[PDB]
Amino acid sequence: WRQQWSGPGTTKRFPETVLARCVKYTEIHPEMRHVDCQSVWDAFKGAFISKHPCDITEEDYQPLMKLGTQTVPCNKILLWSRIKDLAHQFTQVQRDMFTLEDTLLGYLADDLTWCGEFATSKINYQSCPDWRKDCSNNPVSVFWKTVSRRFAEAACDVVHVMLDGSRSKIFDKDSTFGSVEVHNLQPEKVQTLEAWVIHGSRDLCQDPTIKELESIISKRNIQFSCKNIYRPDKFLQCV
Ligand SMILES: Cc1cc(NCc2c(Cl)ccc(Cl)c2Cl)c2cc(F)cc(C(N)=O)c2n1
Ligand SMILES: *[C@H]1O[C@H](COP(=O)(O)O)[C@@H](O)[C@H]1O
Repeated sequence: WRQQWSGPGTTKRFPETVLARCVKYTEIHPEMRHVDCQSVWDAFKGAFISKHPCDITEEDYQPLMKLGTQTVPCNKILLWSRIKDLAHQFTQVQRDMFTLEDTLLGYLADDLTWCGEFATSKINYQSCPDWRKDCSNNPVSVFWKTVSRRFAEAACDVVHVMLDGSRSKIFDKDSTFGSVEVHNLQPEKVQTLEAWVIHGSRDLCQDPTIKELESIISKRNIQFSCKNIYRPDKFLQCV
């Protein structure tokens, strides 16, 4: 008998991949040059192997968190929601700005799936828990929750956030941003959350869910700002 989850399994070559990503990142970001990637992988693995893939906690990821400590300039943070492809394109241009995935820990896991199983050191390449159908506390979900929190707490000055203007929910309170990030911005260091709405011809800052974002933020004594981005590709140049 082998247990079958609703979600897709661990990505093939996942151990080999994460390790290789760590080696590459260290090579190209000179300040990380002396990070031990085998120790980093071992701490990643350590967080989820031999554990039921539904009893994962944030503490499990702390050994890895500590190894992948990176405090980027907090005034240079770019958050995003659902519209990740464009946000990375952006930081591949501006290049002083940072999304989570341009940090080591996020770079290591972006687009990847992993999970283990109780009591053995094996990795499940056949399936992993679905956040909806099976478990909210899986290894992937707990990973992003944990780093999303630390990332957003770090932030300062003006934090900019990208949102998708073709979605029915421009701001989703149940997304990683609406659920974890927004609530961890510190009023001490963050003055403004500036929202960018990307039109994938009318003013989408008026939107109800944007107005709802304005409420969450306003109640943290942080100022809110919203700008339409009519022609997206034109923004990429005019930066
Ligand atoms: C696969 C994945 C999942 C991410 N977060 C899931 C999620 C949602 Cl949608 C809502 C609430 C919570 Cl607490 C959680 Cl954990 C996720 C989040 C990111 F910020 C980034 C990625 C990514 N780059 O792959 C991500 N991926
Ligand atoms: C933290 O979470 C957002 C992306 O998650 P969504 O579920 O909101 O797309 C990203 O900006 C990270 O900084």
